[PDB]
Amino acid sequence: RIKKISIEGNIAAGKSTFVNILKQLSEDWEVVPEPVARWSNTMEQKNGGNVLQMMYEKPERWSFTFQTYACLSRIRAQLASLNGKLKDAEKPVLFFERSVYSDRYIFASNLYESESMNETEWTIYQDWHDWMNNQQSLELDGIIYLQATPETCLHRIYLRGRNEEQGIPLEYLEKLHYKHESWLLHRTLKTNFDYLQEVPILTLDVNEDFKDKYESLVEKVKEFLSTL
Amino acid sequence: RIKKISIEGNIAAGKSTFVNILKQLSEDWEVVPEPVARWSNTMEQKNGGNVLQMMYEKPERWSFTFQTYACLSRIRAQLASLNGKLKDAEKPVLFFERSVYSDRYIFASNLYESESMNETEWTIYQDWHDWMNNQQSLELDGIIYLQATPETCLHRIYLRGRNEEQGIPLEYLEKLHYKHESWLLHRTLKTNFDYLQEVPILTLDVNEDFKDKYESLVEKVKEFLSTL
Ligand SMILES: CCCN(c1nc(-c2nc(N)cc(N)n2)cs1)c1cc(-c2ccc(S(=O)(=O)N3CCN(C)CC3)c(OC)c2)ccc1C
Ligand SMILES: CCCN(c1nc(-c2nc(N)cc(N)n2)cs1)c1cc(-c2ccc(S(=O)(=O)N3CCN(C)CC3)c(OC)c2)ccc1C
Ligand SMILES: O=c1ccn([C@@H]2O[C@H](COP(=O)(O)OP(=O)(O)O)[C@@H](O)[C@H]2O)c(=O)[nH]1
Ligand SMILES: O=c1ccn([C@@H]2O[C@H](COP(=O)(O)OP(=O)(O)O)[C@@H](O)[C@H]2O)c(=O)[nH]1
Ligand code: NA
Ligand code: NA
Repeated sequence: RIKKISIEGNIAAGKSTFVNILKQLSEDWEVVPEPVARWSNTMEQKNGGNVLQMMYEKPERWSFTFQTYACLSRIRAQLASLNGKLKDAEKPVLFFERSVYSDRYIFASNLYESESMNETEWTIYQDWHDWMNNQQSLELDGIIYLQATPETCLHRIYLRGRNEEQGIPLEYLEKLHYKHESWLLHRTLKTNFDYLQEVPILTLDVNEDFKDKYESLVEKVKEFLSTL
Repeated sequence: RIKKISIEGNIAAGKSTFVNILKQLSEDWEVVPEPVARWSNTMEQKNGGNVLQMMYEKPERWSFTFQTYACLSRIRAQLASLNGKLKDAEKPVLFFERSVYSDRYIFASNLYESESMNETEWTIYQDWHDWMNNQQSLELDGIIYLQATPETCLHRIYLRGRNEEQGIPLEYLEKLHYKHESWLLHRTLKTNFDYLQEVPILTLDVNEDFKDKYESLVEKVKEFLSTL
């Protein structure tokens, strides 16, 4: 039975970096990169790049369209890996770059909060999400929270160098940080997914650069996985 | 095994009228009214009435949002009936008021054609539709096409008396009529659903009022059903 682990964290915390480290360390370990992340570098990539660029121009027009396609794209990619990969593995683990929960409780929620979605768009989105999900095989065995300060993440957006992201303000990162702390550290965040309240969470501090020095982080991952 | 039959036809052809006749004639016969039709008279009804009113104001803003929610609402309602009803029936038949195919090939397609959706919205919508569907138990055993002239349908919009519909122009009805003829009479319409090319279709002329005189129509339904 494939273990499903979500890697969660703020923008430019180092999730893609970490996930690309993990995938190389075991034949039993596979990754589902986040669709939105792939659109930031096929018909979905063409759709995704258009909707991302339009979002940057007019978030209040495109937020509902972007969020629905981002989440659909994620479910399709996660289900494809779950059904396609790790069939011969001894201790199969599939690492998701973020989850359907971060789609809704971090990003979509923040866009609603910024009035980039109106109430009808936000209620349709949650109804769609509740339905699109409660049809199942994507429920998580655990979450790994890559915890970085907003300033770390701001600095890492500058390091990564995507033109469209250089205007992202610290205040946005602080807002998303607060949301991640409520959800994954304090577990104050109420979701519509009862099992998430009890899902094990491994929090890793990634303020220190780990690209050349990640063995301690991986050791904590291997320990966490053995507990599941 | 429940037989799934779609009732298809132009606006105000008499589908709701016909379906409400059928449901009363047999304990083995159930109906799934069309969500949009219910929104034209719960959280989905609240969402639906808002998005319908916004569509009437600004179709080029709301077409993608409306079409996705209308189709999701339809799938949810059709799956609920399929899983809930006709469990003790001898010859169970579930009559759908329209289908996921009319959502996409009649309405959404026409909104794309009117530039009420841009290419990205239309390509996201078709991707979503292709995916949302190709996950199955809703495939049709047959279609009943209630064929009325545009003028019949225009006259019936006036009879029904919904304020927001009284401005619907004949040209709109002619466009949707042409689409229904291509799909269900000529079968010139190419879809992404191979089985539809071979699905049996019963075409009923409903230009003559049938509310008090429908026995001949029902006889044709019972004959058609016996062939499936
Ligand atoms: C790198 C971030 C990309 N980005 C986004 N991504 C996601 C996302 N969603 C997923 N489901 C997954 C996933 N991976 N990502 C959602 S939105 C994005 C963000 C903004 C944006 C930034 C900041 C502010 S604000 O709060 O600072 N703002 C206050 C108001 N005033 C007037 C303007 C300033 C914002 O406000 C509306 C929008 C604009 C576009 C884009 C693509
Ligand atoms: C009773 C019809 C309600 N109606 C609609 N319903 C559906 C629908 N979708 C389902 N998946 C299921 C389902 N049951 N129904 C889709 S849209 C609807 C239609 C219009 C509308 C009417 C006509 C024209 S036009 O082509 O005449 N037009 C040319 C351009 N110029 C400038 C203006 C005139 C139109 O154009 C953009 C839009 C506006 C709102 C609404 C809710
Ligand atoms: O320990 C790290 C982690 C990340 N980065 C850089 O920080 C940026 C953001 O990382 P990533 O793209 O993995 O962030 P994500 O958005 O996927 O969390 C990239 O330029 C990385 O190369 C780094 O230099 N050291
Ligand atoms: O044989 C008929 C069929 C329909 N109608 C009227 O035509 C309108 C449209 O019918 P319905 O709402 O069933 O149309 P749909 O939009 O469901 O095809 C309603 O006012 C019906 O009462 C009628 O008078 N006689
Ligand atoms: Na691997
Ligand atoms: Na009945």
